[PDB]
Amino acid sequence: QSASQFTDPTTGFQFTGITDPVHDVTYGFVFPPLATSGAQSTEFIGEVVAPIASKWIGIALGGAMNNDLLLVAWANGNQIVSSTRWATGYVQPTAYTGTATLTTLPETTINSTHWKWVFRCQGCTEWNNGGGIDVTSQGVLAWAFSNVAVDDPSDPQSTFSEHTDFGFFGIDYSTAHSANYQNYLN
Amino acid sequence: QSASQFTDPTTGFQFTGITDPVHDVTYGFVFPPLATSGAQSTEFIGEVVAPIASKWIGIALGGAMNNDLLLVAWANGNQIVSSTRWATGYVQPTAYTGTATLTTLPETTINSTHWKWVFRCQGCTEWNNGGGIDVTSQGVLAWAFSNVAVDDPSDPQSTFSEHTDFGFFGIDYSTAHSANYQNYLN
Ligand code: HEM
Ligand code: HEM
Ligand SMILES: *[C@@H]1O[C@H](CO)[C@@H](O[C@@H]2O[C@H](CO)[C@@H](O[C@@H]3O[C@H](CO)[C@@H](O)[C@H](O)[C@@H]3O)[C@H](O)[C@H]2NC(C)=O)[C@H](O)[C@H]1NC(C)=O
Ligand SMILES: *[C@@H]1O[C@H](CO)[C@@H](O[C@@H]2O[C@H](CO)[C@@H](O[C@@H]3O[C@H](CO)[C@@H](O)[C@H](O)[C@@H]3O)[C@H](O)[C@H]2NC(C)=O)[C@H](O)[C@H]1NC(C)=O
Repeated sequence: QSASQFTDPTTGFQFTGITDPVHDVTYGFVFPPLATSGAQSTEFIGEVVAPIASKWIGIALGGAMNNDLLLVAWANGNQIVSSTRWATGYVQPTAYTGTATLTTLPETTINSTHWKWVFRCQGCTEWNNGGGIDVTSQGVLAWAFSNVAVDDPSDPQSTFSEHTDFGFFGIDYSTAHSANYQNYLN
Repeated sequence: QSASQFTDPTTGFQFTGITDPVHDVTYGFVFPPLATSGAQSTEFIGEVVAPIASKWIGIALGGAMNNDLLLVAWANGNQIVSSTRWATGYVQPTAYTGTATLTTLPETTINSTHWKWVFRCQGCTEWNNGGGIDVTSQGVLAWAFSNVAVDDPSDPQSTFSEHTDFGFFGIDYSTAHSANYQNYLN
């Protein structure tokens, strides 16, 4: 599948991403302005907009399950629980051992039909194995879905069962940068 | 997703299609030679190679659930049960009333781990609603998956529940024809 640009109707944030029509989960990404005289930033802002039957969602930032930074999140009541994780094989991803900061932004909403996680991901484009994403080029992102609750929803490091679906989408990161990035943070 | 050309390693048939990595079902299509002179053929050969946990599979020949010819099939023991269907709104597709003949070809194989349905679809590029597929152009195909058994597996017109997954792929019909099509038939 292929990402495209879209606007959050509540916030007006402008993202690049997709809506999976099966689970009707929206995934959106936006990056700071491209630098020419300095190295690129290592942070980005993203969103997951998920129907409440979505019990956990994961994002694979390198487009595959293994050896890339993963983001995992779920609703637990009126709060999002989230974590940065990693998998070396096809088994339970565990806490990421590098430096990465996931911040839930206040635009994050939970209501009766959907949870909407809006986050800041710092240190998420370069990983502690030397891998990462190139925000000036084209890449692939992937997502994981489950409709089964995590084993212990109040724990960010909870274990859980294999996703019931997963998918991919191509993204041209060179088009996903925004001059309004700073304002989104504010 | 995008289709590519591949060869069936047992039969040697050359198909254009994809493998869905979630349910590990392969969808392949091959068309008779394009005509330079006159109307195109209205038939094609296809295959579904599915793990036996796949309880029913559907193919949407127009790339959508509604207003296009649908093919539905499942394993019932050591036989494939299949039918042509049509959907009026997002409800249980019913028997197609147009001109289309679905034939199970002798290459069809069912074993302990997979069912491989190889079929001939005559009259399937033009539908009795006046719609159809343009075999000289680029189009979209879709598939539907369930891991739950149909309500009556011995009935080709069995009712069944909503698919648990569905997906799409782009296909360049202009490169999906084969000079060996007639040999596939004999
Ligand atoms: C206990 C939890 C997990 C288990 C046991 C697991 C298991 C697996 C297995 C067996 C596959 C191969 C499926 C196929 O190709 O047929 C797979 C693929 C995949 N998994 Fe997971 N997974 C889990 C958690 C996660 C999480 C949390 C994410 C994302 C944050 C994820 C993302 C992926 C992706 C995107 C793929 C497809 C691409 C690939 O083959 O690398 N998985 N997983
Ligand atoms: C009793 C059986 C069925 C029911 C109740 C049903 C229901 C639905 C529903 C509600 C959707 C919309 C999903 C969404 O976008 O979230 C849909 C989508 C779709 N269905 Fe079905 N379906 C059934 C059988 C089939 C069959 C047999 C096929 C193919 C042979 C099929 C192909 C598709 C496809 C391709 C889509 C996505 C594209 C589009 O929205 O038309 N469905 N179905
Ligand atoms: C619970 O959260 C969800 C997700 O944010 C809310 O649904 C979203 O609500 C917005 C605002 O109405 C929808 O945007 C609107 O879209 C329509 C259709 O094009 C357009 O006519 C409006 O002008 C506006 O742009 C958005 O589509 C919708 N998203 C989803 C996934 O449902 C929902 O409203 C929240 N529930 C409550 C009770 O507040
Ligand atoms: C039941 O039928 C399925 C589908 O035909 C069998 O799986 C298929 O087995 C063939 C081998 O005859 C595989 O082709 C081989 O692939 C390997 C690796 O790519 C290659 O080295 C060989 O030269 C040959 O091309 C094919 O990949 C495989 N397809 C799938 C979807 O698994 C299955 O083995 C049969 N089961 C039993 C118990 O007979």
